[PDB]
Amino acid sequence: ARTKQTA
Amino acid sequence: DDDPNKLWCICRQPHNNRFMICCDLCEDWFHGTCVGVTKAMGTDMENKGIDWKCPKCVK
Ligand SMILES: [Zn+2]
Ligand SMILES: [Zn+2]
Repeated sequence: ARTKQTA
Repeated sequence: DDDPNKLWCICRQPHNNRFMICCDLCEDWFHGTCVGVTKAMGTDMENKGIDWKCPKCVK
């Protein structure tokens, strides 16, 4: 599962 | 598609630069909030090569 905005 | 006005997820809302996770079956994106997945949870799955499915794809 790709992720984005994980900072 | 990073379109800031495109509607996503169970909630039918934009990404709004929120944490999102991509279902490994439908390939659509879901806000972590709406599927109960925190950034720490989702990054850990991604790091460990563990696939994740949204609630609709699970059923
Ligand atoms: Zn949502
Ligand atoms: Zn899905």
